Amino acid sequence: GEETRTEVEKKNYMNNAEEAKDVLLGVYRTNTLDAMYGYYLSILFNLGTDISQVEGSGNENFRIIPTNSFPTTQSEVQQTWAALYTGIYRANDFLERISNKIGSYTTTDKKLATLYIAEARALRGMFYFELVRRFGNVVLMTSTQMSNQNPATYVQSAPEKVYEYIEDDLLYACDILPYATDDQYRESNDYRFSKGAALGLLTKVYATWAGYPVKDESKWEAAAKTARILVESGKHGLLKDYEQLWKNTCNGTWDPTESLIEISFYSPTVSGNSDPVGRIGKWNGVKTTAIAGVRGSCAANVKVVHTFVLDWREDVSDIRRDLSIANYQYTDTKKSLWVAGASDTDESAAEKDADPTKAQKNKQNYTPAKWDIQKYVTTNSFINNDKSNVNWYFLRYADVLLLYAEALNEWKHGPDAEAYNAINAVRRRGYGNPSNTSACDLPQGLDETSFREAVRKERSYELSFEGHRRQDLIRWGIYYKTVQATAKELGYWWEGTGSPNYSVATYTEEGKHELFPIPQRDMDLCIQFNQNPKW
Ligand SMILES: [Cl-]
Ligand SMILES: [Cl-]
Ligand code: NA
Ligand code: NA
Repeated sequence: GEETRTEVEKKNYMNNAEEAKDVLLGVYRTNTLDAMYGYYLSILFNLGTDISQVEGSGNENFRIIPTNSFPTTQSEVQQTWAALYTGIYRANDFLERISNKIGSYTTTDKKLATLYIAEARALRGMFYFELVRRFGNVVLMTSTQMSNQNPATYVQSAPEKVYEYIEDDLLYACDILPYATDDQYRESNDYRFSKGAALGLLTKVYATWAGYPVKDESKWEAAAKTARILVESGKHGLLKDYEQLWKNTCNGTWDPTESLIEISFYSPTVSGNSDPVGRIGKWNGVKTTAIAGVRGSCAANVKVVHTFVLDWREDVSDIRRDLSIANYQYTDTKKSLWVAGASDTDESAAEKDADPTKAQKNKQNYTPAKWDIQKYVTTNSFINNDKSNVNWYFLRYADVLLLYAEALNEWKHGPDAEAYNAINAVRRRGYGNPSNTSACDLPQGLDETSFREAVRKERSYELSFEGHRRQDLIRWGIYYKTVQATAKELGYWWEGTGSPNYSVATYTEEGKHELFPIPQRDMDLCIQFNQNPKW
């Protein structure tokens, strides 16, 4: 990216908004990296909760991170740290440069330039948010010049100061960006920041800031006030059909209604060194065999915790359950249930699948169904066993509605009408928009504690496998408690000899695994750094 261009090359570019746009798109491109949303930040670093875990019984090979059994030297961790800082460098570079060029732009281009400034600042806020929530104690690298300083000069900032920096960035994007559907300045804003995404992300930032580890409880009110602006704008909503979200994201269909922050992956080929393709629907897909000349395989290493399945099966009419979880795989010839053994007929396999005491071993192999390529992709493209053109939802309006409900309840110490309306909008859509909502709605009469429990659960039903559960458990201060409780619950369910698979419980340590370590390579280069607790 721009980090490899010289001082002279950079001073000769960005002479108008079209040139500036090209550099801005390079900031966005950071997101498609394997170490960003192509794999690590989307899938790999979000496993090991009450809803999902990595495949297998142990911690070998790719299972080391999802089982929390990795050292400070783990390569993937260093790669994400480096990629975030690269994103930040690109954002900083763009901002520094456009500040010096905007004065020369035409009236039309100055307007676009402010939007682009807002987009870069929103991206920078997003990158710092990931850094601060995942690593805890990070460096505010505020200029490209700082990136070239001797690393003995680097110091970690208080998380409160990193949050304030993110907040300033997102507040500017909220002020400057139009809503996606109101925008008559940009020719296209597909998969780019607009006001709804800025407000939505700022809501999530404030909610997290209010939770663990910073615990600035004043931010619940800020989260709620921010979400209110977005909710009351009437500019965004929920797609009528939950399934449409998956159809859309698997087919490169941008719809700004619900999708606020979505990473687009697309290449006609995968024979280059920097093709913007990811692992979505592959590593976290439905298990699928390769068929020569027809289909690439999907490894489908993200497995669903069966106790989550059991809880969700009680709410029969919730249509999201079957749209979210695959109890099947694709063989060379058919869609087949995971529980189907060699002797099973369709009827016997169906009976085993429904009974919690049957075929328990194979039930552990269920996967998400949200990124079922065989089911959703309508077009032919490259055949590859590892990569795809499937997109990644980082932030949907439903998440923001649930955050609004959560934050209102936290701030007001109890749910109000707005909190109920926000959560019930999500429940109604999740039940297929029933004529009578008395069955799907959360009942009146809940108090602070019970509404809190309801909203925390709804997040699993609404957003399962989309990368939020672990960070939610962490900001709620219950990550270790939940891993431990999940281990017990699987043990109660399991009726066979031995134990059910839940390797993450063997290694997850309270006071350690709520953060990733500061990468050892960086510890070794920055003499003023302190490693995170218990790392
Ligand atoms: Cl543009
Ligand atoms: Cl998740
Ligand atoms: Na795509
Ligand atoms: Na048991």
